[PDB]
Amino acid sequence: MTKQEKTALNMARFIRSQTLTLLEKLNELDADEQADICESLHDHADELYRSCLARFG
Amino acid sequence: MTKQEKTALNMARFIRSQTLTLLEKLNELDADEQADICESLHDHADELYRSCLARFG
Repeated sequence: MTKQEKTALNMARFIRSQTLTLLEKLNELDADEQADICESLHDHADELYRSCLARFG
Repeated sequence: MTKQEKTALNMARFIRSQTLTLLEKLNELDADEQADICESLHDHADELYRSCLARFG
């Protein structure tokens, strides 16, 4: 229903944000293997936010 | 250890936590197509944390 569907969409949104913010942090630290994995993680996080926005938006 | 390295690790752990909570909540909402992407996302969140734990913790 609306409140738990909305909060599922809001969790997918802040996870997409957090993968950008952690990629920036990994990049300042010079941690290049981890920064690649986090860039890719941000690709998956995007696809899930789009999927959740399509269903619950 | 740098403080910043620990900020990176805690956030990689958070994303690990939340893609999993969101995965279970998407299964509770019977949202199959979204639960499929979130399981793959959580897997990579888990992978990023293992990598960052080895390097920063």
